[PDB]
Amino acid sequence: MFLDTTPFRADEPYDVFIAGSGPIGATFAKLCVDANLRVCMVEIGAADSFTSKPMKGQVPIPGYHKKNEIEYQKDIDRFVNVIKGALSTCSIPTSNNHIATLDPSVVSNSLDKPFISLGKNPAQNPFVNLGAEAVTRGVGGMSTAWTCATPEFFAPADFNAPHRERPKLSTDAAEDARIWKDLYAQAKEIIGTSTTEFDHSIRHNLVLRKYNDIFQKENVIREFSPLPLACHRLTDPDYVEWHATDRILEELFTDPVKRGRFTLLTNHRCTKLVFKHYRPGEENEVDYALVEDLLPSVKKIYARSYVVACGAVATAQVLANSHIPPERDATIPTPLMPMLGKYITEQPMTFCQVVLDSSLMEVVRNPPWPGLDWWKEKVARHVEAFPNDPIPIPFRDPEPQVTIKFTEEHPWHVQIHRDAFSYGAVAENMDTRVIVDYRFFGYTEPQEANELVFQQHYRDAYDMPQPTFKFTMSQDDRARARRMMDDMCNIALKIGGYLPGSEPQFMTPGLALHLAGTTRCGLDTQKTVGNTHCKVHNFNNLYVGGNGVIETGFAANPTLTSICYAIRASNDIIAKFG
Amino acid sequence: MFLDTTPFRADEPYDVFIAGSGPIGATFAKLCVDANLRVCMVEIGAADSFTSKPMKGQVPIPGYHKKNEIEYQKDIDRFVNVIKGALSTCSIPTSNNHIATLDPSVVSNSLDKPFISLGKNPAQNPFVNLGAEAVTRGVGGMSTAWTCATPEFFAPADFNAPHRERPKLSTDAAEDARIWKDLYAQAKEIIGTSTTEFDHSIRHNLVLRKYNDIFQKENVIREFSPLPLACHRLTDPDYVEWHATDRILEELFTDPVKRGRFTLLTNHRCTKLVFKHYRPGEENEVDYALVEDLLPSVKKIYARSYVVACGAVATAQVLANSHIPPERDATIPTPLMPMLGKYITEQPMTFCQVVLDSSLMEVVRNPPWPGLDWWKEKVARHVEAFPNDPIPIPFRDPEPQVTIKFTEEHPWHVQIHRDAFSYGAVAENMDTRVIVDYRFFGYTEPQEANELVFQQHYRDAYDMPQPTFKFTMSQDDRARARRMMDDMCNIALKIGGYLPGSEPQFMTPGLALHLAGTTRCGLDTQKTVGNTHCKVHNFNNLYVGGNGVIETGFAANPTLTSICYAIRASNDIIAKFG
Amino acid sequence: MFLDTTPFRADEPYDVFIAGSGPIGATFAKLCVDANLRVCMVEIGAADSFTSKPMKGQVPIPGYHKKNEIEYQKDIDRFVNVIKGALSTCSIPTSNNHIATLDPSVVSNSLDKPFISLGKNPAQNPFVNLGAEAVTRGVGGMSTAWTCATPEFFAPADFNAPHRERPKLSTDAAEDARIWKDLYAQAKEIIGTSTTEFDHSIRHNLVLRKYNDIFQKENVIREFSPLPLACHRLTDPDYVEWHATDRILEELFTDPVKRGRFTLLTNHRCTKLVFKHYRPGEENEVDYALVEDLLPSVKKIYARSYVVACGAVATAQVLANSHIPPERDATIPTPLMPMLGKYITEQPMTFCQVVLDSSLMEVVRNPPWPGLDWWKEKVARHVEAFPNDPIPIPFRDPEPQVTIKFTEEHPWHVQIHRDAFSYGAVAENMDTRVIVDYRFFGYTEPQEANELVFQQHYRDAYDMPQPTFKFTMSQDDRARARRMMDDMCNIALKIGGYLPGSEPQFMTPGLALHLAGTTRCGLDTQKTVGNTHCKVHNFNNLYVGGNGVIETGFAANPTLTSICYAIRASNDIIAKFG
Ligand SMILES: Cc1cc2nc3c(=O)[nH]c(=O)nc-3n(C[C@H](O)[C@H](O)[C@H](O)COP(=O)(O)OP(=O)(O)OC[C@H]3O[C@@H](n4cnc5c(N)ncnc54)[C@H](O)[C@@H]3O)c2cc1C
Ligand SMILES: Cc1cc2nc3c(=O)[nH]c(=O)nc-3n(C[C@H](O)[C@H](O)[C@H](O)COP(=O)(O)OP(=O)(O)OC[C@H]3O[C@@H](n4cnc5c(N)ncnc54)[C@H](O)[C@@H]3O)c2cc1C
Ligand SMILES: Cc1cc2nc3c(=O)[nH]c(=O)nc-3n(C[C@H](O)[C@H](O)[C@H](O)COP(=O)(O)OP(=O)(O)OC[C@H]3O[C@@H](n4cnc5c(N)ncnc54)[C@H](O)[C@@H]3O)c2cc1C
Ligand SMILES: OC[C@H]1O[C@@H](O)[C@H](O)[C@@H](F)[C@@H]1O
Ligand SMILES: OC[C@H]1O[C@@H](O)[C@H](O)[C@@H](F)[C@@H]1O
Ligand SMILES: OC[C@H]1O[C@@H](O)[C@H](O)[C@@H](F)[C@@H]1O
Repeated sequence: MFLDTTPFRADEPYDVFIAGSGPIGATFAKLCVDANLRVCMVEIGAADSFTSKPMKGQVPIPGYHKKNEIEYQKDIDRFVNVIKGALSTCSIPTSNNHIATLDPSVVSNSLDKPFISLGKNPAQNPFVNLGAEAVTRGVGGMSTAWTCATPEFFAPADFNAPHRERPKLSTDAAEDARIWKDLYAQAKEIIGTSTTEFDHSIRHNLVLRKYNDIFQKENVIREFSPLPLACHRLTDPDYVEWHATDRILEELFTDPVKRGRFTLLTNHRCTKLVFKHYRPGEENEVDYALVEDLLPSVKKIYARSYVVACGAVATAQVLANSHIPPERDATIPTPLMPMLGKYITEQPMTFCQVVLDSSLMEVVRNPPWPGLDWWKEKVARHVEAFPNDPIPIPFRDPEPQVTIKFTEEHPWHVQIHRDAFSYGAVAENMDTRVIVDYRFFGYTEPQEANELVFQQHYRDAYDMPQPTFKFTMSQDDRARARRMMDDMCNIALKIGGYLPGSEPQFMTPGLALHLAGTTRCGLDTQKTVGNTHCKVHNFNNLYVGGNGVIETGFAANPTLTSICYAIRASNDIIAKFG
Repeated sequence: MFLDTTPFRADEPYDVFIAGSGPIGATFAKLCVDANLRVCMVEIGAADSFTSKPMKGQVPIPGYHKKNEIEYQKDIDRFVNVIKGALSTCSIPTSNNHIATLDPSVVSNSLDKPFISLGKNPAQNPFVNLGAEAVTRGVGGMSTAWTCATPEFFAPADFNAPHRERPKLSTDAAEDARIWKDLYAQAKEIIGTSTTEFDHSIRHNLVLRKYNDIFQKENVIREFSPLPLACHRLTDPDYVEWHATDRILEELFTDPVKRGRFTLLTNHRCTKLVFKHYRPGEENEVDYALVEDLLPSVKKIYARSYVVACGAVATAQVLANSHIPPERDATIPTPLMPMLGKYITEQPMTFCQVVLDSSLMEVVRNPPWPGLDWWKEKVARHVEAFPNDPIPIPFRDPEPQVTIKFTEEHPWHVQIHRDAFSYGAVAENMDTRVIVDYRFFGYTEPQEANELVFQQHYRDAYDMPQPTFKFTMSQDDRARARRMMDDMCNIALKIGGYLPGSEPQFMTPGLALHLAGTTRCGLDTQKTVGNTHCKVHNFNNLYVGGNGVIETGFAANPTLTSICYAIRASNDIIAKFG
Repeated sequence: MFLDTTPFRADEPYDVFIAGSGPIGATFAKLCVDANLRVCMVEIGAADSFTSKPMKGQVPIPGYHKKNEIEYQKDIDRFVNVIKGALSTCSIPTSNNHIATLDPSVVSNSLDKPFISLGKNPAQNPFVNLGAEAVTRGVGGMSTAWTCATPEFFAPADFNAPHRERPKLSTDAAEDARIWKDLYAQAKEIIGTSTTEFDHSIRHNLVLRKYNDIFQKENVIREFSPLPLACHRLTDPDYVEWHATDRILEELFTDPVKRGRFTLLTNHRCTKLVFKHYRPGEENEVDYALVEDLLPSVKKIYARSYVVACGAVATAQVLANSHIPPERDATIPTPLMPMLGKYITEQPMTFCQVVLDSSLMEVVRNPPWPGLDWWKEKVARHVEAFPNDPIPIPFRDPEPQVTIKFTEEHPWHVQIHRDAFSYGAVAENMDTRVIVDYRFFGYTEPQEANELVFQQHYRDAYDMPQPTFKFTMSQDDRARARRMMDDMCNIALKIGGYLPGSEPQFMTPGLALHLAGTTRCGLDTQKTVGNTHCKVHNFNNLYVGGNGVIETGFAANPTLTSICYAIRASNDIIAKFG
């Protein structure tokens, strides 16, 4: 499927070239096209997911949320399959395990002759990996499948605190605050953030109000709030529209004026960028982008500015690949961008599910909180239709969406909800109405030694250099992780008992996919890849984008914040190339 | 194995008949033959476990602990098989499940013609079952494989606090107190309790010392103590001799005079007790013991007194079956014993394994507690010998054997140890030195409705009336169990992190095998089956023994306390028929 | 467990010393004590199971088959727990697998600092292993759990046909047959082979006759027979008594003349045989035998003749360990016995279980063969007692015990039975009355390269050199294995459909425990260790016992044949040491 956007023309240079049709990549697209810039966007995957909008006879819009389709609203459990089908794992270490019970006549690996597994990475030490780190390919990137939770990152009162989630945009605290407030407001409106979309679910209120009551009668008080979600409940309240790249790009299809300033080539790989020259430590510039059409031909695409917004892993993979101008575990040296792939950070996650205390069904039948006439009605109604239901919760009552915002007191991010990305077999003997998920995300200190590198002699499925992780938690990273488990166990048991198979546990490293710091951006030029406008040092026309630009160790979901950097970088591009 | 001993003569009535050769029944055999009484005992199982002592020229002694064979002293992880191989589940409920992948030509169950499978129990409602409750059949009862923990029960300083572990034997606090002091001291000499057999284990001291340090300095203090065990470390400290029936029955085999007053019938089913009459409300006598030889032939056995020490399940069985002189799901009425099998109790259990924090390995290499030369010495030798090993604990170092004494403020029993009865897959990759178990056993309130009954028309593999359980906890039982769960999680996470697979979980009801109150003995005549000497109401020559005489809701392990009731009962016997 | 038998003299030269109290070891002790020789037996394990046989007043006999207890007869399923608890794996290879969901704070293996685990053998190539090869320690050895099948090994009509199961004991055709004939008859009596103990099973007759019927109609005909079992049905037909060491040793406990020439040292390790000298290829002799009492210490033990009957592993172990008189993957060289642990052979095994055809319950309700009125009556009584039962077969009916004897045109051993040793989760949804096990066993050719060797630097749990396997079957063994699997599928599907979970598969190499050839004996002196009398080359008081003696590639269960060898051997100790 091939979008009939503006057709590529050669040697009439674009204003902005953009790699990646993720929500971040889309943000550059919307804002630059808003500024009457002419934009060419490439995307390695396909246009896989559509919605329609009237022109200003209807216009397909790609990058829609696959969870939006009605079969996934009627049957949420089925959706984990789309996710598993979307995700491609970055680094799978090789192995040579012996199958003892093979028919002795069949082909078999030996000690000195293991199989040669295509795609698996011979350089990956399995002990320093992010084994569950993975990527999605397609218009909209990971946004056609995401959870849609968009908190702000935490800013401590002391601007010089030992730790912060929200990175510094300036050395002036009054000014730092100022920009972030503006960036945050805008990103929220871009992506469709709301905290009221579940204010009429019985489960959501049950879990939220009770936790608040419980934790005011405590030594340490904890504050429970609605997880900020990028979504809006639809006029039929059985349904929700989850937001994705579609609402960002919307007007680039829907507005004939803007539609002419925007090109999107799907199934196109940005292989690398070619520079004016290849000398470290002195001013430089992107000459063109090596784009390859993957449909079963090679293009040099010119533009006045360039954005790599291919997700945290791939963005670095392009800039790494670009170091090759046109023993066996050797990596590609990136001296043109020394800080590339250093200080990488990824969140430990703990997980469990509980079954609500039967005590709380009483609550459901007779809630002590006021202005709950809707709840009492839905309940009273349900028990009409189903006199013999153990659970008085209405059949299609939405899941809880509760969070606890980070504090330096409890330096981790908590989600109390139901996620579409189940981690095991659906518990078939327990009703879904009484299951609650807990996911606690920790943060990790940025250190130089923690690296994402790229192999010279190893290529992934798309002919790009193989990513290799070298990640080891720090000692205070581990103390915090432990405190986080404890916190989860305590908190969850306040309202339920662990649902068997979903007991307290750490998930495989990288599972959260909040990998950050791969092309990191901030005020310290020496240790970053880019400045606070996400411009790459020594390159006038080259910008990065995505979670890889985040220079801090943070616990919350990164997208909203990466959109802030997209706004900021887009404005620098606009102010330089208008 | 027909034990070479004083062969059965049916022309000299015995002083004592005992059914059951457990540790509780053998407590009778030992005390009674000590007092020149002449004793006949039948065991329905076989004599399979032996050690050999010199006569007071080597006499084989039965009821020796299976864990004492060197094979198991050197490979403890193998002993779980012995345990599983000796456990015989009591009530397996019927099922008729569709197997959709049968070759369609093979014998199959259908909806209306379900399989009839020998042994399972059509009366059991699975939701009130004690699914894991089971029995061992053989000389020693369960003692040939038990884990050997022998704590005392808790008595609140208030002799009238609303709940107590230790049952009352008098209404005077001081007399009651004094009786128990005496009973416990003998029992521990009979069973060979000792809290010092692990005092030179690194793993044991690490857990104990660090746990106490942590909680000496915490908001709510908790004291950790050596778990009292019925065993002793031999003089090659790698070996422990676990104690069982053999140490109790010992004299009766080795003293040529005690030889002659003791008859032991193995593979003999005490089918029932015949009375002189079967009217309820008035006095009565055990006429004789109806007893069968099960290997290739029925034997009335007359004696002056009769003791049923047949475990908590089989003891109620024999009595129930004795209500028969010599709607499909109707039970056997017990009018001669009005409260039999009523008021039963079992303990809720939670469980998890952790791996020790790696910072504690630093502690092992360099312990913060003064004057622990022997610890530094063992550690030094190992690091000398296995310089490479990431664990500084020596190879054959003993497990931890730590407890927390029940308190009314924390109404459950903990064990922080390593148990031979492992609960699932034996961890392939994790080193066993750094693994620690947690078991928390709660208590349940004795309630009338909580029953144990027997079927008229359903017979187990030994032709005895089929047990059926009708057990439901109470709301307060439940509330405590949640707190017990919360508490196991908080405690374990202080020194280690959950081993995947052994995360916080409740076990199947009855796995403790601490079933109790099937033949309850106490002061209130109208609610008990026996008195404080464990003579059945209205039968002057009939005594009960084992965990089922215990009338309280308790959380600690029961064997030691039951031995206390055995002694008290053996005195009441002797001071009658002596 | 020290036995009552004849004292230990450190002055007297015993006539014969024996290592190992398995069936082979017990056979030497019988035939030799019979011929008036004083014999010392040392066993490394304890005395686990006993029975009582009156003296020529009950005497305990060690070596009782553990399945004879009424427990494992009223519930055969439970017995695999005993088998698993008994087996100790010979060679377990090391590994360093990454646990990816460990709490990050806990102790962990790493890439270059893995766990050091007691009992893993670092020299083992997992690809050339017999990973299921295991030993059993105790009096009776493996005979206290064995399946008791005792077929004869195949002798082909030609005497120089390329392959035979049965080893050559002469170059004279007529004489070979004669010796084996009387050896077999003698052996059959010692252990007690009977092909008639299942002649009144409904299940056994159904399978036997139907298969024979069906296969009389087929293109290549195959003959089915009762599997020859070392057992006898007890006078009660529900119970069966499996034979074991106890019936080889009975005389030596039940005759004072006998008992007075038999010393039994359980828990005693025969560490090595010390020799006169150590010159390779020159007549030698044992001097003494080194023995360790493993109880809470060395012991020199003196006799004229010495028998090693420790298994096929532990036997060849013992001899190699003797090569040490009184890089680090290096192994103990055996220059005195060049062929020790070479030409080793083990049997591939295929397995499956079927559920019987529903069409066969009609054959059961109405069987078409002459003289089956006993069958009809049982079916009538069952159907009368159990109306609603789809299974006309009665509740206690013995399992099948059917074989097809090895032939040259189908060169594998086949068993169509029910084995106590289950291979995975017992299915709880299918009735065991219609389940049938299939175990085919192939044979591997002896090649010199196929080795069992012993580590100079790694010990097992009993301080003996770690055993190490170097085994790879040849292009012929593989091809035969293929036809064997095919033959099994074809044959099994004639009467039922594969039970789910128990579909056709190969089992882990070694699982059959018919390892042989470690100490091979024959008429080529160079390619053997001992001769046809089991007398080790160049040693005049040195004999070997067990499956290790068998020099050929065989597919049948080997104990009977080895028992033959233990007779031919036991005679040659008597005609030399008369
Ligand atoms: C199941 C799931 C749930 C999630 N839930 C949340 C959440 O609740 N909150 C949150 O903040 N985040 C969440 N995330 C993560 C979130 O989606 C990412 O932070 C976000 O998608 C990043 O946007 P991006 O455009 O920078 O990168 P991406 O979304 O990865 O998009 C990059 C695009 O570039 C394309 N590309 C890659 N390489 C090339 C190349 N060489 N040439 C051309 N194109 C290329 C890829 O195909 C992809 O389409 C979730 C992710 C997943 C998978
Ligand atoms: C693995 C395991 C670990 C344990 N660990 C502990 C622990 O650490 N601490 C603790 O306090 N408890 C523990 N227990 C429980 C403990 O073993 C029992 O409480 C104890 O053995 C009770 O002894 P008893 O004589 O009352 O009953 P039993 O030991 O069960 O003895 C009953 C005997 O009676 C025989 N019998 C039954 N019916 C008949 C019949 N009608 N005719 C003839 N004979 C009959 C049976 O064969 C059996 O031999 C453990 C149990 C197990 C299984
Ligand atoms: C579950 C099972 C089922 C089987 N079924 C069959 C079957 O149906 N048919 C068949 O033919 N075979 C069967 N076998 C194999 C059969 O058990 C053996 O072939 C048989 O026991 C051979 O006995 P052995 O005495 O030669 O060796 P073992 O029985 O292994 O006995 C050797 C003894 O030597 C002792 N020993 C070893 N080292 C030392 C040491 N140095 N010091 C002192 N003592 C030592 C060991 O403790 C052992 O007890 C089965 C085996 C198993 C495990
Ligand atoms: O794996 C699920 C988790 O993945 C993360 O990427 C999301 O940000 C969370 F919201 C989500 O719960
Ligand atoms: O399941 C094991 C448990 O069994 C129980 O019977 C014992 O009392 C516990 F101590 C033991 O840990
Ligand atoms: O594994 C079970 C098998 O063990 C083998 O050692 C026996 O010889 C077979 F008969 C038996 O079926």
